[PDB]
Amino acid sequence: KPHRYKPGTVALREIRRFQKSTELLIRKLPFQRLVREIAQDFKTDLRFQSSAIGALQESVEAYLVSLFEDTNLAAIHAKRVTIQKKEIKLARRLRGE
Amino acid sequence: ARKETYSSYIYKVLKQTHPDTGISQKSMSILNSFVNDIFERIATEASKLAAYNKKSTISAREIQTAVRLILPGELAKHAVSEGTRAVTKYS
Amino acid sequence: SRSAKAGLTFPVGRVHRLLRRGNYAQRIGSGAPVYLTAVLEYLAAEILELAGNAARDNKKTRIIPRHLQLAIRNDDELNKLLGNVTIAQGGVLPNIHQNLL
Amino acid sequence: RDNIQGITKPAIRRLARRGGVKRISGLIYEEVRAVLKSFLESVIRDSVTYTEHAKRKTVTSLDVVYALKRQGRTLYGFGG
DNA sequence: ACGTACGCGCTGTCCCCCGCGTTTTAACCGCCAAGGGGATTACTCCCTAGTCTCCAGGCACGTGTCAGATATATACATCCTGTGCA
DNA sequence: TGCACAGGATGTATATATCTGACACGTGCCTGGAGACTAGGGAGTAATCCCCTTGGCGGTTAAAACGCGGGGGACAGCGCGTACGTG
Repeated sequence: KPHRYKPGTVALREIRRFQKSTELLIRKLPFQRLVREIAQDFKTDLRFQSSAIGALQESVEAYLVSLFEDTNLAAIHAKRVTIQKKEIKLARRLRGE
Repeated sequence: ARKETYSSYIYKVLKQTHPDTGISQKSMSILNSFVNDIFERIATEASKLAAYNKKSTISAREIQTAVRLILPGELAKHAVSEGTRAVTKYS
Repeated sequence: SRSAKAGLTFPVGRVHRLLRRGNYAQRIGSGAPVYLTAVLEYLAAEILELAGNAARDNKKTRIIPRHLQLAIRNDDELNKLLGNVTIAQGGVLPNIHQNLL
Repeated sequence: RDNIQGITKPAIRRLARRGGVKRISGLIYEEVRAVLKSFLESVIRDSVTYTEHAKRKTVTSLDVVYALKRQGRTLYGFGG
């Protein structure tokens, strides 16, 4: 007799788990090589401090959280629980972008 | 080298309001960014409002109408009342 | 100083000199830094008492940025005053939708 | 070479859990990855602008905070 | 790898706002001429603060000291083993 | 021969000395606090004139308001399967 959860249970406790945590969900090294990758073709041989990387990752994380909340309400307006690409284009375009 | 912050003033108003709860350093930096931002808000609104009246003098009138225009009526009402109370008590 | 005789905490000379060297106008009045320290002292006292009670709610004697985040976002005038301000290490509000339940 | 794929799919799933999303489709990671790809250019380009104006070879926290100052975002915390 | 259940396609329903004809009202004009107060321009004092100046002092910085977390003796405390017995 | 017993060989929470970290207190050089001279920018006033009103009759027109027919499109019910939930 295996013990399995029904679909829709672990997402709620993942919301309860991650919504109580203030930690960053993106690792430092792929964001480091990504920031250096975008910084490669703009100005060659640049340097980055130990600071000012968790600021970009922090504003990217919180701005993406607010974008997922507005897109989540946009998917709520469509009377379903799934997020779609047209919800991201709708909630992205209606914010003035 | 020297730097300027509002640590002792926020600690003193902290001792005036609730002298039990302490403040972390990061939230003190957030409050420093808050006062440093609203200083540029009322200062810039006083500069543009002084530029609109074709005058080169910034007085407490520009700070009064500037606070009355950039804030909601509760914060501008009590800030205008306490500000005029401190200014008229000062003079 | 003139802050103690007027009932102020923030200094008047630093704000007056900052308004002098801040390139705002040619003439600067004497009651404008007193008014500015009054408004900044009342607002900073408001954030200190709201973040102080927000720290009193979670039974902690230290103010984390989450207490200031909930203290600002839970107030209507602070959310209307600062709607674009991003607070680091403050988290979000526990907003759970009804239709997802 | 292709550091845009360093952001994992469970990372976007956890960021969807932070936003209150229950079920996630397939193109959400690609669309969110594209929005992040435009966002890092949109901030990082101004960072190279202020770094080039500042006559410096190293980007500081004041460059990022002052870079987000003119865009109305006003990022507090580090380097305020 | 399994799985199951909600997005999606399809079908029946019904109802609500568009198209158009008929009713009702808002506004411009003629009469019949009058003033009115508020920003504008010009003029005229008057006095608050820029500027220069010197005297004082106070908050960033260095150090003292306890709060909290940490690693380790220690006085028993439970299996194991000789070990003597009925 | 089956059996209880006295002491050792390992554990284990318990109490004690020790290691960071942050609050609290004692200074002194770049800040403020304050006194006096200048003066031009701010407070006050004298016409002014100029577009902006004051109150309401009628006649007529173009715009606003009402009313019904119904057609097509919003909307409920329901089966499918594959696409993400869960392990």
